[PDB]
Amino acid sequence: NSMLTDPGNVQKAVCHPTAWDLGKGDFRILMCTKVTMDDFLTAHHEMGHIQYDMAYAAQPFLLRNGAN
Amino acid sequence: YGFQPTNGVGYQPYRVVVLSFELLHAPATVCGPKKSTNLVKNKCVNFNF
Repeated sequence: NSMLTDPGNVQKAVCHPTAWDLGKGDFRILMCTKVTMDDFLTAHHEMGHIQYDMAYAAQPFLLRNGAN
Repeated sequence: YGFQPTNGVGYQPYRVVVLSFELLHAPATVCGPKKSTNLVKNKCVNFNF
């Protein structure tokens, strides 16, 4: 479901690293990654938002944020 | 349930069948399947038909 690069189409799609938590246990990462140590590092950064999101997914709906 | 195809596992539909065997009393019924072979001829043999 994720879109790890800008597509093979010349496709108009906001290219900005981010981590999505749509709900129902569906986690997607949207970024346009190039082969660089810069995007090797922000891949580790954006996966960290996902592993934080996968952990508190057993709480009720209104408590699924960070603690502050 | 609003089921969607892009739903993480644990949110996708599972079909369930619960078999419940309940005994009671009778003279006989279903049971295991017996095995067999290929009977011969013209040879003292030990047979079960």
